[PDB]
Amino acid sequence: SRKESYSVYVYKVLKQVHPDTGISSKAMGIMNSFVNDIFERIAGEASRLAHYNKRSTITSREIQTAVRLLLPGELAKHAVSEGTKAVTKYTSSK
Amino acid sequence: SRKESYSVYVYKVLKQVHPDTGISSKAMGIMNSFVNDIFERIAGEASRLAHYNKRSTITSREIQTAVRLLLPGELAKHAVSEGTKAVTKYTSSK
Amino acid sequence: KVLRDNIQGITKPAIRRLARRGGVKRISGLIYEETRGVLKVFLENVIRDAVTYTEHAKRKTVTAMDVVYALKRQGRTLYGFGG
Amino acid sequence: KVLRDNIQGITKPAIRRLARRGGVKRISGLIYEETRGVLKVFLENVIRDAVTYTEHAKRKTVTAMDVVYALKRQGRTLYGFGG
Amino acid sequence: KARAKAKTRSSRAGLQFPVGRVHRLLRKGNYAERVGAGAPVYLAAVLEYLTAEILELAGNAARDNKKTRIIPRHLQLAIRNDEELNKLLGKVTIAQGGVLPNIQAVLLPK
Amino acid sequence: HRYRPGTVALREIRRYQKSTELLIRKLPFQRLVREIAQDFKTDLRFQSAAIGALQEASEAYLVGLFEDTNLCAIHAKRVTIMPKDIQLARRIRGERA
Amino acid sequence: HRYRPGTVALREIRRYQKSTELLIRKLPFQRLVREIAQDFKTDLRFQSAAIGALQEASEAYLVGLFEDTNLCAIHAKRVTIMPKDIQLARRIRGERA
DNA sequence: GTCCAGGTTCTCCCTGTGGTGAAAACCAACTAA
Ligand SMILES: [Mg+2]
Repeated sequence: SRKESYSVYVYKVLKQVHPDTGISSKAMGIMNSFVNDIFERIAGEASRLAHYNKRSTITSREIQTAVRLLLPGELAKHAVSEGTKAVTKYTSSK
Repeated sequence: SRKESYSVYVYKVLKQVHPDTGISSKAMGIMNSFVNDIFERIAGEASRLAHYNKRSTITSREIQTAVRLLLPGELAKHAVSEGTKAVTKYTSSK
Repeated sequence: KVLRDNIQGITKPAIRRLARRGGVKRISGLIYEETRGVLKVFLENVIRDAVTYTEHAKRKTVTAMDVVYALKRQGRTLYGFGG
Repeated sequence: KVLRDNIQGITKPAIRRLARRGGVKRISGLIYEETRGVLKVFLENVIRDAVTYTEHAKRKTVTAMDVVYALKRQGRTLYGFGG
Repeated sequence: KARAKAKTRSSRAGLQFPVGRVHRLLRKGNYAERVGAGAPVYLAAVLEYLTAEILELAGNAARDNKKTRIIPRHLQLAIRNDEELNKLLGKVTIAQGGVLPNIQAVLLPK
Repeated sequence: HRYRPGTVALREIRRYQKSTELLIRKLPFQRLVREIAQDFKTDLRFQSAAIGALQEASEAYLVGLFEDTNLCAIHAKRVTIMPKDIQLARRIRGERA
Repeated sequence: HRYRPGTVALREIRRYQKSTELLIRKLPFQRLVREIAQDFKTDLRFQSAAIGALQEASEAYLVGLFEDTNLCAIHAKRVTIMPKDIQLARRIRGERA
């Protein structure tokens, strides 16, 4: 049937910073399974952040704390500020 | 307010195999926090067993597999058979 | 099905070639009876954790995500096969 | 509030006494500048993970379950204080 | 009757990873009961920064060894070349990669 | 009268492997956390069961380090630990990148 | 003509740190899993991407072991690894109780 | 210094993998309350 994936959304990032670059099949699955794992670390730490503060709600604040825990040092400085651009751009729209 | 605990249910096990034995306050909290941790290992592996087999249901089969993973060797032989007694006794009742 | 003498299938150069990937120049002749021991310890803590997943879904085939889920359990994550 | 020279608060016998609990008879005089380094690495990976919990609930006090939640994150569980 | 132009929420934030697909993987993964409207936006950005940062580094190692496509060896070698990317994936095996070239400089020949 | 070297030392090993006391004292370890916490957020409070959650976790790491240090010192035909041992103890576990 | 000892050896280190090939062959590693699986459940099948998920995980462990073995051999003023090194390599990480 | 061994580069032929183009399917977004 249908296997959902993140394979298509890699070519929309691979062709942003290296537009003359292909990527193999068996290397797609790593960047596929990199996403699904780094998804449920951030979600599965934001999930356990909901119980620790007695709320049933995953806000966009709780994903920010569950990225300042998993990412160390200098990735935790960029991937926070690479999200709050994509939210402030999002909320000024619609 | 109310802090739920497993402290009372230790005296109902401490006075089963050592009926002439007390237990201190700061040693209760270890056997308190032993329970809450060994709770969410078994639940939090039975939880992730629900997604791996695409069911929304925690059965009493899934707790049995999430005890044969966390407990090693000879504890995994007893704590399985110390549960299926307490289920077969339970289901023949009611 | 039973096929024995296959801890002796990890041959004498194929442990030397694994030694060369670790950056090892000179080895002894008594690593070969140590490596086969440490290897079967590592496969008696993965297959023992993999089969309890495959038995739990009542499958007869230990599939690709099963082993990755077993290696997820020990804290040694394997990418590239899913999971 | 700022109080410096307190990585030097881990005194010379109190690293020797920790060495004796590990089962160590004879030590060098250059562990003392190694232990204080490996200790402050371990507290810059717990307090950095503890404060992000206490800031998240907008508390000003890093409470007892916070540190246990930080040690839950690294894979070194601490019993006895809750959590 | 008809309706308006369906503008996807990935195009309303300037991202590439979806937000519609992430927002049903926070309500069918039992992470919590309520999931805010901004949370799968913010998470699809952090999935998009870190997908670039490997492939930025995976593009260079493909180029430095004269390759058009990125095989997993480059993903093996883009990781563990960068320091802070390695400390994220310090426990993680990448399939079909081997290791970095390394000698301890004591085994050099005499 | 005069003990040989390695006699008062071995009295300490069976002493401290028996007690449960605090080896790192409280206030010269409490003030260590008031240096690392100042960077990430100034003006924080600490519950004393959380400082003690660190004083029984930092002492849970060095004892786990030194007992894995002393394996190396015995391994190099020595009985003395050295700071080349710890820096190679941590590289094996992956506790330092 | 005649290589010295340590010359053909160092050619192997830069050789195998470059390739991505399989070092443990398939069928003398596939049959190793048909010994350990027989205890826990007889008559099991294996997908070949799951055997290969082990052949790239067992080779992910020994190379992680030998590179942490060779730190010990250099540490004892030697260039030769010995089975007292591995049995002390694993005791430091906690990979054997 | 010197000779040779195993390697590295260059080229030509061949294959497998990938990037894409087209239909189907399903989910995400919009609408009315
Ligand atoms: Mg109405």
